[PDB]
Amino acid sequence: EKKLLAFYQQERQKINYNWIIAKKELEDKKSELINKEREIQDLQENHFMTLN
Amino acid sequence: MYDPNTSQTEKQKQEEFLKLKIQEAFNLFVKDKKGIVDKREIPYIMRYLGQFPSEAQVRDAILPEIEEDEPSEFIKYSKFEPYMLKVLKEREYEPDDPEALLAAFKLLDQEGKGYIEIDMMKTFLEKQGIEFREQETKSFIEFATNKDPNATVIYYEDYISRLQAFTDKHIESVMKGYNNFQVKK
Amino acid sequence: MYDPNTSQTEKQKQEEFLKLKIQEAFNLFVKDKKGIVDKREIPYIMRYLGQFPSEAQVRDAILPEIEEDEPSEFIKYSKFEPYMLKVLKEREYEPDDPEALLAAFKLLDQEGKGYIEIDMMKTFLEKQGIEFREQETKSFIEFATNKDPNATVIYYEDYISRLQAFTDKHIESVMKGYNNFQVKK
Amino acid sequence: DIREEELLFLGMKKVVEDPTLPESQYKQAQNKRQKMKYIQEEHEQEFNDEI
Amino acid sequence: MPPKKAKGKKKKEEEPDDEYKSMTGADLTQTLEKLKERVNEMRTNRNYIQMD
Amino acid sequence: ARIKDEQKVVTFNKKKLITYWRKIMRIAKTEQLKNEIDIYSQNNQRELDSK
Amino acid sequence: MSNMMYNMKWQEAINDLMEQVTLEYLPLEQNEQQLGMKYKRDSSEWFHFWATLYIKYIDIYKKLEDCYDQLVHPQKRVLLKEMLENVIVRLCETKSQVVKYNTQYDATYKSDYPNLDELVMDLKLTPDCLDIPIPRYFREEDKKRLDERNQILDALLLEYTDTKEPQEEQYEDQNTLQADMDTAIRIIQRYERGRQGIERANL
Amino acid sequence: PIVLKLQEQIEKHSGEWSKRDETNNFEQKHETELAKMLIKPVVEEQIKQQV
Amino acid sequence: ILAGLVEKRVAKKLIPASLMDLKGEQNVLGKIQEIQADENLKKTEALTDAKLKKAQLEEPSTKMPDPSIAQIRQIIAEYIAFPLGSKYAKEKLDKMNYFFFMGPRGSGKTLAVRALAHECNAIVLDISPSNIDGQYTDKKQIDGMINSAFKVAKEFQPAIIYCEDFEYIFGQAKKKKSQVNPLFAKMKKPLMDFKKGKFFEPEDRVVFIGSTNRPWDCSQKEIKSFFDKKIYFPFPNYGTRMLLFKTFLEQKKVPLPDNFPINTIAHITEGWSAGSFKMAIDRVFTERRLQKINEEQIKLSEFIGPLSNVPFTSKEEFKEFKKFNQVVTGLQANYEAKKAPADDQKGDKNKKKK
Repeated sequence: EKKLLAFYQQERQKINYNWIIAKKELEDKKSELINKEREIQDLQENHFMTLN
Repeated sequence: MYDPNTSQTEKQKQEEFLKLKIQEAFNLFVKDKKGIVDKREIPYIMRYLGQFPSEAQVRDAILPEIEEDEPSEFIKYSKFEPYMLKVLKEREYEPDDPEALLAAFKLLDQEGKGYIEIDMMKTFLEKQGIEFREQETKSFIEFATNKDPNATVIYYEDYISRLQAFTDKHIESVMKGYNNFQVKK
Repeated sequence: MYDPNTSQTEKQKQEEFLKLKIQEAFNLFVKDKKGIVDKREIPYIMRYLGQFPSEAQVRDAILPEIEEDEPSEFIKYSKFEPYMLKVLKEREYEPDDPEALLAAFKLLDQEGKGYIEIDMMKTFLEKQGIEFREQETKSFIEFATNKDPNATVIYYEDYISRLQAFTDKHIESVMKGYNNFQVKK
Repeated sequence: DIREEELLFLGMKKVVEDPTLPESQYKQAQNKRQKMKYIQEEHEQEFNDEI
Repeated sequence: MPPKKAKGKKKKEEEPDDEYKSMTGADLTQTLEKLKERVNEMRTNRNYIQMD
Repeated sequence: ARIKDEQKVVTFNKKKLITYWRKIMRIAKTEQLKNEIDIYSQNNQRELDSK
Repeated sequence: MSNMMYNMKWQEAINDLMEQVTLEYLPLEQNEQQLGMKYKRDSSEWFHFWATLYIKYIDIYKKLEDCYDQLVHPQKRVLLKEMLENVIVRLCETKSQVVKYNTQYDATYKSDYPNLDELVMDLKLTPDCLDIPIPRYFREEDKKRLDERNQILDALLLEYTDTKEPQEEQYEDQNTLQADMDTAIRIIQRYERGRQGIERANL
Repeated sequence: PIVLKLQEQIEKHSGEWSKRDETNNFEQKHETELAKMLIKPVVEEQIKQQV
Repeated sequence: ILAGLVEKRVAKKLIPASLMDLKGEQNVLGKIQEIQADENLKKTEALTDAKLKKAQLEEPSTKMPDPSIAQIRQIIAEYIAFPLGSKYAKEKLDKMNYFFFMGPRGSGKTLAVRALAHECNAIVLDISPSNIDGQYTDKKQIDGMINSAFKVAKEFQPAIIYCEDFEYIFGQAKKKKSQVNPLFAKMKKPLMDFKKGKFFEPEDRVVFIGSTNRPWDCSQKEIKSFFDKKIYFPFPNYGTRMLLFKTFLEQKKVPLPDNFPINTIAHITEGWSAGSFKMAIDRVFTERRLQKINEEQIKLSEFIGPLSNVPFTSKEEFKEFKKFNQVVTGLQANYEAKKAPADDQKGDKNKKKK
C-alpha cells in the first residue's frame, strides 16, 4: 500500500509537469493561429488593393 | 452501513459520515438553489446511498417525517440529514437478503423451469404490488434479457447474480468514505 | 485437502474431518443398510475425497484391499473408512497436474491448433486404452463443448480450465467446515 | 453512468485513439510525414538535376 | 518428464520473537484502536493520488 | 480485525477531500469560465464590429 | 504548416546551441580574466555544468533530428545533417566528460551511467527529456549500398533458406511430456471418469 | 574543434539562410544563387584540370 | 563468401526493431540509492567485528543502484547507432567496436540487437555456439567462417557480429566437464589474434557483439582486456517492471481495470528477467482466453501459475551478476583504490635474496 502510494504520487507529479508543458504549447500554438488569421486577412486586404 | 456494535466514538463517526453522505448526495442533486432538492429524488438519494424503502413506506414514514409543518415544495438538508442518519443507524429500510430475491423469483416461476416468461413478469410488475410504468418494464425486460430485443424468457438466476454483483460494487462505491470523519477541535 | 506435514493437533483434526467426510459420502451412497455400500460406487466416492483412481487400479488394488476374506458385492463401512483415510493421506489417486492434462491434449493435437475434432476424441476414447461407454463419451463431448449443440471441435485449453475450476470449487465445497470442525475427545 | 461522465469530462479515463480508425490523429500525422518526406526526396532529385 | 517437486518439510514456522509478544489483552484492544482506521489514511492517500 | 481506529477506516477523508477538491476546482473552473466568457465577449465584439 | 513549424523549431534549436556555446565560453573567458590563481571547483559544480550541457544538447539533438526528418530544403538539409552529426559528436564527448567526473561521495566512479535525476527535477523536466531515440536517417542517406546488400541477402536466403520473414526468437518450452499417445489418452480418460463419477454422485 | 565547426555553421546559416526571403520562394526550394555559388568550384576545377 | 554464409545460416535477417521499443524508466531514485549505499558502507567501516565485516564485504554491494534501463538505452545508442550509423561520429569519437553484454535469458538482449539492426539496416551475423551447433566439427571451418564474417563486415559496411554463449569460448577451463562442444572454446585464439591486430579499422563502422546469460562463466580479466566496453542489464524494478506489464497487457489488447493493483503483481514478480516476463504474458493469454477477456476480467491468480512455470532467477544469481558487473567494469578496482593508505613505505627488499 505504501509503495503504491509513493509510485502514484511520483507519476502524478510527472503528468502534472507534462500537462503544464502541454498547456504552454497549446497557448503558443493558439497565438500562432491568431497570427496566421491576421496574415490571411492582410493578404486579402492587399489582394483587394492590388485588384483596385 | 451503520454498525451499532461499535464504540461511542465509532457510532459518532458513523453518524457524521451519514450526515456528510447526505450532504454530498443532496448537493449533487440540487438543481438551482443550494440547499433544496425535490422530494421525487429523495428515494433516489436513498438508493444512491443503498437504502431500499418501498414507495408506500417512503411516502408514509419518510416524507412526513422530513416535510415541514407548512408544506414545502422541496426538502432541504435540514430534515434530510438526521432522517436517514437515524434510518441507517437503525437500518429501517435495509433491503432483504439476496436469498429473498431468489425465493421471489422462484415463486414467480411456479413450474421452476429456471426462467420466467417476459409477459408473465411484466404482468406481475404492472399488476402486483407496486406497479411499474411501461418504460420501467421495458428497461427491466432489456436488462434482465441483457438488452435482448427478441428474447421471450429471462433466466432469473443470472439476473439475480448480476444484480447482486452490481449492488456489491455500488455499495463499495458508497461506503468508501463511510469511515474517517473525526471530531474537529 | 489433507496436509501430511502439519502439527500433531492439526494432524488429528484433519484425520477426524476426513473420517467425517468419508462417513458422509458413505451415507450418501447408503440405500438399504448403514455401513454397507455398493462395490461399483467405490471409485465414485474416491472422486469426492479428491481421488480419481482408474478402473484398472481400483479393480486390481482397491477392490482386493477393501474386500474381506471372501468376495462380497457390498463393502462395509468398517473396511471402507480406514482404507479411504490412508488413501487420502497418501494422495495415491489424486488427479494429475493440470499441466499434464494440457500436455496430453497438445499431444493429441498433432498440429498444435488448439482444438481437437469431436470424432477424433471419440475414436481415441473408444479405441485406445480403457474404452469409455456411450454415455461417458456423450457427457465428455457435451461438457467439453460447454453443452454446445452446434460445436464441431473442442478447445482443450478452456475445457481444461473449466474442469479444473469446477474440481476446485467441488473440493472446497466438500471441505467446507474444516475451520469450524474440532477434534472430538 | 454519472461517474463515467465525470471520468470522461472532468478527466478520469483517457480517450484512447484507435490507430485502425480512418480519422485517427496519428493517421493524419503519418500521412503528413509521408508527404513531407517524399517532398524532401523530390526537392533532392530536382535540385541535383538543376545543379 | 515431470520433475516431481521434493516433499520438503512444511513450514511449522517458529514464531519470530519480534515486538508482537509484549503485553496482555486490554492493551491489545488499545493497540487495536491504535492501528484500526488510519492505515486507510494511507490507502486513501493512494486512492486520492490515483484519482488526481 | 483492527479495522476502525488507526488502520482501515479513513476512507471518509478520502472521498471528502476528493469532494473538497471537487468544489475548489469547481469554483476555480467557474471563475475560469467567467474569464472564458469575457474573452468570448471581447472576441465577439471585435469580430462582429470587424464584420 | 510543416515548413514554418520546422523553421521555428530549428530557430529554437540554434538558440539552444548558441546558449550552450556562450555558457561554455563563459568559463574560458572567466579563467582568462582570473588565470593567476588555481580553481577550487568541486566535482559537484562541474557535474552540474556538464549535466545541464548534456540535457540541453539532448534537446537540441531531438529538435534537429526531427527537423531533418521533416526538413525539405535539400540545401538546408545538408547543413542540418552536418550540424546534427557535429552536435551528436560533442554530445558523446559531453557524456564521456560527465562519466570521468562521476566522483560523487568523495569517490572515483568512472561510470558510463552518470545520474542526472537531481538536476532533471531541479530543472523542471520529466525523465523522458533524456530520451535519445536513434535517428532514422541512417537508412535513407547512402541507402543504395545497404539496399543492394539487403537485396543480395534476400536473394541468398531464397537461394538456400527458402524463407523471407525475419526469424523470431523461438524459445523452446520445457513443458513437453516425453510420453506416448497411450499415456496421454489414459490420463485424459482418468480425468473424464473422475469428473463423471463426481457428477453422478453429486446427482 | 567540433565546437568550432558547429558554431561557425551556426553563424554561416544565420548569415545566409536566415537573411533569405522565402516569400517569393514560398515552397522553400533551392535558390539559384546558392546553386551558382556552390557550383562555381566544380566548373573552375574542371577548367583547371583541362588547362 | 556471402552465399556460403547464407547457406550456413550464420547470417540471418533479424526482425526489425526500434530503440524506443525498450520500455524503460529513468533512474529517478538511483542517486538516493547511491547515497544509502555510501552511508551503509560508511557504517560498515565503523563496525568492530572483523568476521562480520569480512562476511558483509564478501557478498556483493547490493546497495549500489544498477544502471538504469534509460541509461542503458542511452549508452547503447551512443556507442552503436552514432558510430555504426554515422561515419563522422565514428571518426570523431572513441574508436571502439567491441561490446560485451551480461544478463538473464530473454532479458532484452535480442530486443536491443533487433532495434540496432533495424535502425542501422545492418546485417547481423550470430556466431554463437548455439546458433552454429551441429554444423562445425573442426578448427579449419571455424577459422574460415570467422575470416569470412570479418571480411564481410569490413567490405559489407555497415556490418555487425553478434555472438551469444560466449562463456563456452572464454569460460573457466578448470571447471568441471561442461556438456558444450569443446570445439567452441578454440575460438579464443583466432579472436584473440584478431583483437590484438586491430582488424576492423577504427573509422570503419563495424562492431562485434558479445552478450551472455551467465557472466560468472567467462574469465574476468579476459573480458576486461578484450572488449571495448561491457554492459549489464539490470533486473526490472518496481516502476519499470509495472510499466512493462502495462505495455505488454495493452499490446495483447486486454482491457485495463481501474482498481487493479499493478504494484502488487510487480512485487509478486520480483526476481524474473524480461524474457521470463514476456514468456509468462504469452502463456497466460491464448486465442480463446483473449477472446474471452471481456467476459472475465484479468485475475491475479492468472499470473500465479505461469510465474513459477517460467525460469526463476534466485537472489544469488542477481548478487553474482552485480559482483561480475563491479569487478569486470573495474568498480571494485576503484573501491580498493580509495581505501589503501599512503603511509606504508618501500623499504628493505634486498636482504631476502637466498
